[PDB]
Amino acid sequence: MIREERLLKVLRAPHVSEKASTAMEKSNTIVLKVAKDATKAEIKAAVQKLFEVEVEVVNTLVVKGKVRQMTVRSGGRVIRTSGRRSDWKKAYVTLKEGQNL
Amino acid sequence: MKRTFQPSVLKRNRSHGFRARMATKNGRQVLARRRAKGRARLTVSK
Amino acid sequence: AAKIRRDDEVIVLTGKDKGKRGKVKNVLSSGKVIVEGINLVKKHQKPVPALNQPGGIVEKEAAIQVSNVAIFNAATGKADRVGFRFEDGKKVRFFKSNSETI
Amino acid sequence: KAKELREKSVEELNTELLNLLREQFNLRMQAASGQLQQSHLLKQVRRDVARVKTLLNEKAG
Amino acid sequence: SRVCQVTGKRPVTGNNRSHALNATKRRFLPNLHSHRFWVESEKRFVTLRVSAKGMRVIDKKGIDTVLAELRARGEKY
Amino acid sequence: ELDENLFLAARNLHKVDVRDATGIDPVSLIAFDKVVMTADAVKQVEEMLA
RNA sequence: UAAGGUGAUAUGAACCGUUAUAACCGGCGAUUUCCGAAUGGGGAAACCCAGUGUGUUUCGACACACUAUCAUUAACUGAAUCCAUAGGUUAAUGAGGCGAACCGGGGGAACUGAAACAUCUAAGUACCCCGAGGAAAAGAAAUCAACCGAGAUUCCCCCAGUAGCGGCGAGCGAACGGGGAGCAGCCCAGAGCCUGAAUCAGUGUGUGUGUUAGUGGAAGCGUCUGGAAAGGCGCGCGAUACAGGGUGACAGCCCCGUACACAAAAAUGCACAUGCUGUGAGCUCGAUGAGUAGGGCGGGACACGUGGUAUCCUGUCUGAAUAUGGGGGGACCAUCCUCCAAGGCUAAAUACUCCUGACUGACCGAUAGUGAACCAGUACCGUGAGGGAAAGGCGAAAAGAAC
Repeated sequence: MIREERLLKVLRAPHVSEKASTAMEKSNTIVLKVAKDATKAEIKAAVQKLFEVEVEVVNTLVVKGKVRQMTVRSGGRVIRTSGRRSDWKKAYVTLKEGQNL
Repeated sequence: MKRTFQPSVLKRNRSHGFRARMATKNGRQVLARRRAKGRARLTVSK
Repeated sequence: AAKIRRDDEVIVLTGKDKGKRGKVKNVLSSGKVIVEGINLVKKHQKPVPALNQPGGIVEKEAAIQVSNVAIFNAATGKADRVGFRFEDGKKVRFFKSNSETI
Repeated sequence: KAKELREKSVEELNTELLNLLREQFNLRMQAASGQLQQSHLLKQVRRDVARVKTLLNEKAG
Repeated sequence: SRVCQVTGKRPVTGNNRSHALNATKRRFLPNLHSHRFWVESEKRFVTLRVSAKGMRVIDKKGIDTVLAELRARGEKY
Repeated sequence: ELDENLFLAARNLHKVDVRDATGIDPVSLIAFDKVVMTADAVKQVEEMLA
């Protein structure tokens, strides 16, 4: 069985978008950001425990980060820097009949 | 016309990859030289 | 081991404000201080409605070098140098010209 | 903080750790949802958790 | 490799010299042979790769002494 | 002789040099405006220079 | 150690702190994902898949530990085959990989020079490979010398571009002896008598001295020019401190320092002094390193190219004497001189600098100095090995231009 500390780790944030809002209002589906190494069983247990709702099924995907470019000044001189935003995991959690936040 | 570079990731890794460099002592010497130079990318492995 | 703290009455030694006195407001880590109403500059404040307002031209204290100010004795009425000594196992500052603790 | 934490026992330290982890999760949800004007609480709870399990690891021999 | 297990003789390098004294690198090889030696004490045959010089040494010292020497050096037979 | 009292008192004066009559060198004799020698130093310098 | 802080970007936000448990600095701990020798198996580095135990469970499952190979040792069991070996399983200990030069060893060029070129040179150099240490190697005369004597190795200066070697060409190039740095010699091949008999390594305490944070440090004002004074002028003061750096122009006395004098909970280096642990002392009798020295054949090393060729090493074939014996003294013999091979160990003087601290420079100053003063082994180029840049300066202060 999954320990409670793991469950308190795996849930990162609710994900806000019009796709997420439409999913909630159509299919009773909750979209979250989760830890990149969280399995579907872990997400199911975490939602069922920390949110006190009953979960039907979890769908997950990994989002690759984009390249972001911005400048940093280093000793009276602006230099252009480039780097990639970190990947993250998105969970589509379908609720049986409960209401969430 | 067909040009010389005809990419293929599998062939690239099997020829010049990290595990291919580590398999022989000459390839291990290639890696040591690149570490001594301070190369940001040791191999084609990505 | 600083010789200049916050509520120190200092006197400016150099730089178009000689003889003016004021309290130290901040001690910057770069060896500079903000002294109340001495090193005044006119800032052309750009408008930012998010937090500030139209801006206008404002007057602020600019930082001045710590080497450019001296602790004010207020007993001799002159600038003074400050040394360190131990009293009851506590480091204290004293005026060098007077040997009195600050 | 480490003093009265050291006064507690292993089982009390585990209860404290669990409470801190729940508090951390609640703060994370608040921060994500746009609440939590007091951003400084995140670092506070993070350092409290580190302290608690430092004490826990030093109790176990 | 081409090493005698008793004396340790191994290939050495030298020069081929012609009548005009042209020097080309060459190799001198030991006179290596594989021989089954009868060990009276152990009632068995031990096979060693030995040079003819090593075989003379075994004749002089006896097989048990040289086997003890090989064990001391850690050589496997 | 080398007097440590004299040596220490002259360190911080930059146009004064105290020497040992065996540490004299050609440049320092020309460089300074005046050269002061004690009589013992004079005899020692004679001995060195024969 | 502290009145300031939450690294740069950085403004802000939300906060922490003000004798003391904010921050910062040092010692010792804790945590330390994944890959990588990578080691449970695999693999196209940073990923895929397990087995066995222990524990937990809400029966969905979860957590933790172990499981590479080789070497050595031990236990168990165990083929042909009777005993037995080989083999197998399991334990314990060790190794493995990386790293700049210096060091020892195994292999080892060519260009070039010879005004061509093959002997010769370049050169045992470049390079490849193995192994180690803080140094390594060598080292205690089967050495020289010369009828007198020295007394182990190593390194420096001479001897000396000498004697010699040499298609006697190009070129290579010593020793003897002298001056210095440094300087201890020991053990086994063996028994008795005495017997831990100091010795040398390891460990534990004590002292001393360093290292890893720190503390105190001593003295200047007026006036002129000026945006600003540290400059000019005037009058003072410190100095075991006038090294250096900063501050609105050039400061001994404004600041940080400097001379000088102090400092350590803790961890450590080096010296000593002790406690214990193995160690062995001293004496008398002995013994004195054999497929070895030497030889024939082929090579190599010696300054020495086979030459009249001493000496050393050995791939191959042989092969002594063994202390009234043996080696060497530049073919060889005789005298007489000197030494004792075929077993080992051994500090210092010597070589180097990936790295740390301090200091110095008739060294550079942005096309220079490192390729790189700058977010450079980067951008970019190449399948890859690999190649490889250009790019510093507002101002004292952003006061960096409200309207």
